[PDB]
Amino acid sequence: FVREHMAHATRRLVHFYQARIDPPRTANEAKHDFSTKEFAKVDNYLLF
Amino acid sequence: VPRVATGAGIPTSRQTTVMVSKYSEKSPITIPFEISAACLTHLKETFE
Amino acid sequence: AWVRQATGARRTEVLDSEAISILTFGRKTDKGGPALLHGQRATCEVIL
Amino acid sequence: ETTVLVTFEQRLTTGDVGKLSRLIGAVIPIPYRHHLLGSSQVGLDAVVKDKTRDYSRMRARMREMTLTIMRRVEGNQMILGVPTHGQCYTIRNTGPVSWEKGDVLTTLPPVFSGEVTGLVSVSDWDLVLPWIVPMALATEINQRMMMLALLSLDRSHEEVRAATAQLRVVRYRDATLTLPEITIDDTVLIDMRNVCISLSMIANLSSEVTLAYVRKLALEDSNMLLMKCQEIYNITPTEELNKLTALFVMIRQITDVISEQPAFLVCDVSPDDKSALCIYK
Repeated sequence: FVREHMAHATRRLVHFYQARIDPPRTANEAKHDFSTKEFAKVDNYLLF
Repeated sequence: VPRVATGAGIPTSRQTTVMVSKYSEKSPITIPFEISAACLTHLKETFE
Repeated sequence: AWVRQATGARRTEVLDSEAISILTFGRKTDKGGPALLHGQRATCEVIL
Repeated sequence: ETTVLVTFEQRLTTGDVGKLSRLIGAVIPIPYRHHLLGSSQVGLDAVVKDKTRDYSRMRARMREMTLTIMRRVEGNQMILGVPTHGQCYTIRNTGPVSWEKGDVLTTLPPVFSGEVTGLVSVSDWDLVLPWIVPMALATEINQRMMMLALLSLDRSHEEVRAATAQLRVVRYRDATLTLPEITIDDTVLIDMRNVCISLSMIANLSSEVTLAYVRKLALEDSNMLLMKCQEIYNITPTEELNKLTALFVMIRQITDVISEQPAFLVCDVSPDDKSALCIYK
């Protein structure tokens, strides 16, 4: 969502890494770790 | 109902009486048939 | 949290006050899951 | 149903049925409460041979049993009339306590001083009966299970065993029974919490008159209860009414923790002290 009001992300970049927080990997980086057999099972909470 | 009831702690049942009341279903048949106006007037008017 | 998310989401429906009771009386925790076209199913496990 | 005809289903003896013929009026629990049951269910023994086998799980189990009274023992038929709430029934003694006429009786799982053959170990199955104790021995034997579970919280590994043996020989009326080598189990633990919570709230509600009453009484009086308990203002009475009442909510609950179900209330006791007319399931 956030546009961040882009001024210079050359310097704005590690200003995020100053805080040591990461956002949760949000439904595709959490989808790649499912494999072919793993995806079709009931374990996949991302079937929706 | 009959009840084969017995047994040391075998779960017996009581006299389960069942009634039903069956409805009729309608499906009326209708055929048309025509009689010509000429075919009536040569019955009726009866010329010379 | 991670293991039960990795498989077996269900932790408890009862208290610790009733957790001993499921050890005392074997209670039928999991229902008939609605996905039942074959019928009754079994399993067990021995590590080789 | 009330009258429960019982299948024996085992290979009994003449020496079996002679014992129950003199035991007519004993207390037998049944789980299913049919008119026709078998002796696998009839009797209490079938659950006291469990593998964990502590007082914590046997006491909480048999409060789902339904008690019956032994009648008409001839041959292979056991008439067990399920008692109704509030009629007078006589009960033959199953455990050596004289029951002391006028008091409430309860249900004690099993003697658990060893494994007593309740009738005779028939085909390696005996029919063991509950103890019916007069609710003072019931509450005390349930007290000490939590006394020595609170003890094992703050002891290392031996002052439990040096103080359980202090407290396990329960010298009651006609009986010196034994605590069953107290196993720390979670049914105690869920209720030992609420006891410790109930002790906490009484400290909150103790509004410095209920507190200082003994400590003001020792200055004036010299009583046996007052001296043994030495080692062991405001014009708001309407608020003291509500604090004492809320204190009475707790002590009617924390007693109810270690007390049992009220059961057979003695009408009369025979001079034989064996058959006891009792009301009030």
